[PDB]
Amino acid sequence: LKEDFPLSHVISPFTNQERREGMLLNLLIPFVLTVGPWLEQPEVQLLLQTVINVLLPPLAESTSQAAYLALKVILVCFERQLGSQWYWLSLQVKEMALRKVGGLALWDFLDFIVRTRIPIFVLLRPFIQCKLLAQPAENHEELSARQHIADQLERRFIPRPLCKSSLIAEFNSELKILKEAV
Repeated sequence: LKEDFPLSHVISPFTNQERREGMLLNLLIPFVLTVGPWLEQPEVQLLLQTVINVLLPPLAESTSQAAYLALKVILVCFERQLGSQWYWLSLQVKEMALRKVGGLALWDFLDFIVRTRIPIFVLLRPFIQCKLLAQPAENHEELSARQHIADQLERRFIPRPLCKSSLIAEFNSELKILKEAV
């Protein structure tokens, strides 16, 4: 029942900041993982909007990490149908780093993007090199892996995983790790 029971109903009552960390961790990630049922465009739109809302409110480290995981999984799974609007997302990811939402998981997300270099990378490659290296980089734990990303996209051979199936293994492993983290 797509028309009568859209996904919006089950996600609406738990948007309020009461326990949305747990909701996002163990109600949405498994949903997309196990159906990644051919979802229709509008429900995908609603889902993506809801997830990205947490990242960029119209704050805690754990909830931000779970938000990043939700965005990553949604992004990698729906690569066939979401890509109709890459530009749109590619703009809402600039403010992401502009205002520095999330302490350290931001760099993890960006390095993952570089590694897999899903189509969004074709738009972020210029913005992630000239205006992100030259910009002042304060010396602390944030820069521990910075050189790693810097070198990653320079010339390294890129052994992409054959299929999403290979990546889903690491996804599930880190999902479990985050589950015990809570």
